[PDB]
Amino acid sequence: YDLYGITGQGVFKEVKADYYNSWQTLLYDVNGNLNGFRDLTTNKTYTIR
Amino acid sequence: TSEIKCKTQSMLPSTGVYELSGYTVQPVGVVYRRVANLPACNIEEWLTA
Amino acid sequence: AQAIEKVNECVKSQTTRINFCGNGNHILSLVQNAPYGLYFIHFSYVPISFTTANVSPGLCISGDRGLAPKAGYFVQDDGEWKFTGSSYYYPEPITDK
Amino acid sequence: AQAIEKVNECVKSQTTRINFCGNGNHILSLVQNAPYGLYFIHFSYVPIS
Amino acid sequence: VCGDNTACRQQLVEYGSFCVNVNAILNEVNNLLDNMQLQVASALMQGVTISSRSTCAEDGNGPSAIRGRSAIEDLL
Amino acid sequence: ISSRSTCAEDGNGPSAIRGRSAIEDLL
Amino acid sequence: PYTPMLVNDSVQSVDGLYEMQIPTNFTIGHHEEFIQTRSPKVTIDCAAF
Amino acid sequence: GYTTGATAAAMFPPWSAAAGVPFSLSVQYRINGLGVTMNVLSENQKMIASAFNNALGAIQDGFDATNSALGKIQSVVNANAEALNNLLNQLSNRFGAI
Amino acid sequence: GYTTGATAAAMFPPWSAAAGVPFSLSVQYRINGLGVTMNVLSENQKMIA
Repeated sequence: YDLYGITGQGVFKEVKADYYNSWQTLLYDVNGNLNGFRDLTTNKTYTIR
Repeated sequence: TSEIKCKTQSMLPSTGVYELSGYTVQPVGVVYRRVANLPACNIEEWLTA
Repeated sequence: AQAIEKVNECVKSQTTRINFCGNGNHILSLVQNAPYGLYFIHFSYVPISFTTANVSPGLCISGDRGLAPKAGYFVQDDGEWKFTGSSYYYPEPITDK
Repeated sequence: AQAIEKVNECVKSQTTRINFCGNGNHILSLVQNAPYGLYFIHFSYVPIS
Repeated sequence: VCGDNTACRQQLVEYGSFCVNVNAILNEVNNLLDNMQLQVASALMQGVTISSRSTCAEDGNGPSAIRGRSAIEDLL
Repeated sequence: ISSRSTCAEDGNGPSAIRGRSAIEDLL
Repeated sequence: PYTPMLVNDSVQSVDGLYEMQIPTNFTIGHHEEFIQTRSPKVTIDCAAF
Repeated sequence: GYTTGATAAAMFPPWSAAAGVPFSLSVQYRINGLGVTMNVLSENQKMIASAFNNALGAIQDGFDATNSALGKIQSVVNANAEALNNLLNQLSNRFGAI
Repeated sequence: GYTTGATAAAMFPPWSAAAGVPFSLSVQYRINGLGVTMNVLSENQKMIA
């Protein structure tokens, strides 16, 4: 993938998340990995492994 | 048979257990998602002002 | 190797050395496999209800059996002289040998 | 642990093993606290004539 | 690794796993000196018979065991 | 370890069939 | 950590009074002692890490 | 299996691998360095075994609480885990500047 | 204090924590693996002390 500039590879699993307020979109973990993502064109949520 | 020879740097190596490289799963698609169509901000219209 | 010493000397066979792999005495020893290292149950021997008695160890006092500088023996009175082990207060018939 | 073995077997109780914590025989054993580690006095038994 | 200047604290926090490593390893060292020296006690301190009813002169004929009990201490 | 192995105690020292591996699963 | 205490020291020819001439019912302290024997086995591939 | 093999090596006083000596005899001999054979009378043999019974149940019952034997075990599996987390957080530490 | 506690655990042959055995007796027993009890005569006890 290349999600909005962020480069990486893995799976996508659609899970109905919550509380991505308005500006905060990309869900990082504690270690600076990408652990979750919101698309700006569909208002949908995902979780990356 | 070829790759354990590649590790020990020796033809017909000895017995034992040998951990190899690992051979991660090869990804299949070039899918990447950007924000949809936006106007041209035209930095040249501001640099060459 | 401390555990190897304990499973060879405390667990499997009996002991002649005293103060190994615990404290006091060692009545039995057991062994159970535990995660990340085995662990034992040192069944120590603990007394409770203490008492007292007079004791004169070296037999510096009062030979009755003729010319007795005997030794190696504990003392309680009211018999003639009696030997007790260092756990249970008990008069013997006589001294050991 | 060698010292633990010596303070349990040479110092506190008596010995049935022979050639431990010194040489020859072992008549007594003592212990005095010294800076950076305790140290003993193995009263060895030496004959002369 | 750094002085008290704030320009080295900022560069150190990017090496911050080193500092939590070196403080963890020496804590394992200090815990080993704890559990050993306590066991050095717990063999000797397991000793009993310290009955106060304690006098500072010898009674058994083996001499100086009141004198050389702690005279060798201050010489060390 | 002679098979001719039964799972009950015979010596009077009790639970050495029970506490032989009951302490296993508690760990 | 510990300090013992009892009575009747250093008496005459009839030497002292035994605190431990015990006629008791012998309790048996369980006193479980755990001892390490192996770490978690660790491997580390040089390339993947 | 081997621990059971080790334990039942003493639990068959007919035929035993703990110095060849029977077990109900063997409880009366490690005491006999300290206690006296006349003193156990063969009486306290039943009382030590009942206490051994009272041991092993309380060994089971006292184990559920936070015990010293569980203490180091939970430590070392944490001492592993704190090491590897320090090893894993190391991967994303940005030594170089980018 | 503990070393003194360890040392005086043998220095009260009335009541002692070195296997329960009195000290002036105890010098005649670690020798008695090698020397003879008749041989010290109780004479060399004063000479060893």
